[PDB]
Amino acid sequence: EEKEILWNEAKAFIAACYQELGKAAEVKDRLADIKSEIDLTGSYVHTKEELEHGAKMAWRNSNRCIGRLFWNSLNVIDRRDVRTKEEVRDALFHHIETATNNGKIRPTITIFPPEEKGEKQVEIWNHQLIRYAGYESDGERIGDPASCSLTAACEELGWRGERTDFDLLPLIFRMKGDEQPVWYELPRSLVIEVPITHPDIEAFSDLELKWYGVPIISDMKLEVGGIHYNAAPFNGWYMGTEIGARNLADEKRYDKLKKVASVIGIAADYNTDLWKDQALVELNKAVLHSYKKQGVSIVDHHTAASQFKRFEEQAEEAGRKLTGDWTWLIPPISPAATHIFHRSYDNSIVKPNYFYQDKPYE
Amino acid sequence: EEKEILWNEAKAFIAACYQELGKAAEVKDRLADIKSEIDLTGSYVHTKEELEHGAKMAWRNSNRCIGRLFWNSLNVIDRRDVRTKEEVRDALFHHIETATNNGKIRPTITIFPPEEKGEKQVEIWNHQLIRYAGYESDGERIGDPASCSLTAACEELGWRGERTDFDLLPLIFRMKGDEQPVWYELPRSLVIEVPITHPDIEAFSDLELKWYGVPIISDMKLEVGGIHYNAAPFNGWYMGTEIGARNLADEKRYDKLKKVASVIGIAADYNTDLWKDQALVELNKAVLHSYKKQGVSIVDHHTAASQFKRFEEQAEEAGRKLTGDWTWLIPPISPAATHIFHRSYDNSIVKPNYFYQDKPYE
Ligand code: HEM
Ligand code: HEM
Ligand SMILES: Nc1cccc(CNCc2cccc(OCc3ccc4ccc(N)nc4c3)c2)n1
Ligand SMILES: Nc1cccc(CNCc2cccc(OCc3ccc4ccc(N)nc4c3)c2)n1
Ligand SMILES: [Cl-]
Ligand SMILES: [Cl-]
Repeated sequence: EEKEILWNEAKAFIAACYQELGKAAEVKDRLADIKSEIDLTGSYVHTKEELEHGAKMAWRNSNRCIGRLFWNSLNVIDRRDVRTKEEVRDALFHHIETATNNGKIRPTITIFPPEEKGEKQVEIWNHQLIRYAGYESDGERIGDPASCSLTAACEELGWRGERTDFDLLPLIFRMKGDEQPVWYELPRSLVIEVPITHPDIEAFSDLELKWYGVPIISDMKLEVGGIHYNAAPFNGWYMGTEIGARNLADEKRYDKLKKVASVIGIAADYNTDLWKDQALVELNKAVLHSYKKQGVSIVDHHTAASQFKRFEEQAEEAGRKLTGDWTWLIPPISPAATHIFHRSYDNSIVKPNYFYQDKPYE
Repeated sequence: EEKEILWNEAKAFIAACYQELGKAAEVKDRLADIKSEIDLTGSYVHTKEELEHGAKMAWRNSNRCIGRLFWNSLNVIDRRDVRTKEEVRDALFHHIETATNNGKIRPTITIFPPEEKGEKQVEIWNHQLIRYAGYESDGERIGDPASCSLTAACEELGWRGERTDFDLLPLIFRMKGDEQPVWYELPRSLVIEVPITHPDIEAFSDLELKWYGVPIISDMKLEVGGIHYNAAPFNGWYMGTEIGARNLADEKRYDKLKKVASVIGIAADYNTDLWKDQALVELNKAVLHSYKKQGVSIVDHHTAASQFKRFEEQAEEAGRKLTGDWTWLIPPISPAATHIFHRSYDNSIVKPNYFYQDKPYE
């Protein structure tokens, strides 16, 4: 009766999907062909139209995402035809290149073959396609601590990092039938990076900070109508606070706040001086300034929250129930200066959606 | 069987309360006297010891409170003996004076007679004993908009505000048997106020901002062992962000951020400049600096979060389950710079506790 889950989800997804596309008359013929298809083969195949709209629905349903205003303009690349490692690798390369778009990031998702009967066809190990290695031994911490386990796994497979603070991890993924993943160094010409400078404080460049242009989340499962697309990397553009308030500020990541305090010329001695708060603002100002100056898409949390308010209004005008996760939608800098903080949201889980899945490493 | 709720709550409260006080042998005799007392009279009376510890438990159980480390040092004033308006008024005056303590705020609660059989003995109308009036007519907004309905109610009763931005509301409460509340002007010698200056920026005084020293929450119901103390005003000291990030910053309160931006010499034109963020930090620095300089107790959100971490550790060392409301415990300035943001909390409701109750006005 594992088959029955799939028939139930397909009924719910096709009905809602064809309704939004003005194809409601076709739902009944398409469901019959679907019902025959699972009886015979155990699964069914989405049309390009269903797959595209389902990926957009999944984004629209992501309770934790503040950028959902633009769900309908998601650029869906259908790569369910890939069978080899070189095709996986080149499709990932292509995703980076087309999503990057010389700095004007296009929200893009590349969709690989789904799980057949729980068996993955392609298993991506990267958390993001572009992200820095992290090392910790002999008391020395180098790079991004969030990447330490993946970096250790990559170096079991013959890869070796330069041990800078910004080593690019290679693409790492495993094919069905293979016992071990393969890895491929990223072509540096494809990866845009942004040096972090400050608009007013020339000494900020002494910190030698940088970040990559495009966050491409590559380890979540896209679930559309009972079909599990475990390999479906997607990207938007950064909200500035993700870099300035978390990646570069967490003690547990790059932990730069105390160095930021020094170069902006304030003491880091007393809690009552709010030096962490002041450093966070100047760092976050630097990130936004630096991405703008290089021509790489980014959004500040105020503009992002205004956009999300329009998403809330678009939802009701459309008759669609709104779902959201208050604890993730508030930004980590001045959350009470956004409207999100002052209302409530139903955190109900609606499908299609993106979901966590177990890491193939530890 | 309304009586049965009360017997059940008394069993749970007395058992837990006598256990913590090392009086576990006495629980059984005390419960018998209690059980006789409700059968005969319909209710029971707490000892000073039970009332004191129950008020402390209620504070320890307040999921939304970050200052719970100090729950056991709460100063409990037992005023269940009051019968007249003058005694209510003088006990409220006394609370202000003793909680203020010339600026070294003592966390204090004054406990008035409880509800008898749903009938309140004293009904306090103030949200806080000390707070500013708010006016809005003919497009003009004056004072604190949060106080507009209460201020309108006070002026129906013969009170008239000066229409400054910082009119002190009078004490306003109703006695059992009376159709209308009485009101009493606060003696200004009892109310400490703090002018807001900035440690570095002399022009900040041009804003002419101030706040009162002691927040004394006066409209919550203390529930201890089935006894409902609807009139039980309490105070701690402010966390700085309550004044700097909410009272003075909300568009919906004093809405000062745009004026703060001007006097600290930054433009308020572009979201990407993070001018709201920068103004929030300087305003919050000014509040902490001003309270310190005057000698009025206050805590910054970093120190407060460190204290709450000790509360978490004290809880487990004591074998007590910890409850908390993540959405209220994170501070509204740099929440991700505190440990609270990076963990989860069980928001379960445990009694004794403090609860909302309907306003007697609208
Ligand atoms: C267009 C620009 C986008 C922006 C600015 C944006 C912004 C964000 C932010 C700030 C978060 C929270 C991260 C944090 O709190 O640290 C988030 C979460 C999320 N976003 Fe978006 N997003 C965008 C596009 C997308 C796209 C294209 C998708 C997928 C198609 C997506 C799906 C999600 C999901 C699934 C989460 C939650 C992941 C998790 O629970 O860990 N977003 N988004
Ligand atoms: C000693 C200093 C204290 C500090 C610094 C403190 C801090 C706070 C803060 C910051 C809040 C949240 C307000 C907001 O998010 O805007 C809060 C909520 C609360 N505190 Fe405390 N607190 C203190 C003492 C007390 C005392 C003495 C009591 C009662 C005996 C108490 C009971 C509560 C309750 C019941 C709430 C939640 C009220 C609601 O839901 O609206 N606190 N506290
Ligand atoms: N807020 C909050 C609130 C509470 C806790 C956290 C944890 N916080 C760090 C974190 C951990 C894991 C994932 C993550 O993010 C994922 C993600 C997915 C898609 C995105 C698309 C665009 C974009 N710009 N970012 C995205 C981030 C964050 N965070
Ligand atoms: N965080 C958060 C998170 C979400 C929403 C809010 C709403 N926010 C404003 C607000 C409204 C009502 C009450 C309130 O506070 C009550 C209170 C009670 C006791 C205190 C004791 C000491 C102290 N220093 N403050 C206290 C405040 C806030 N807030
Ligand atoms: Cl990231
Ligand atoms: Cl307040």
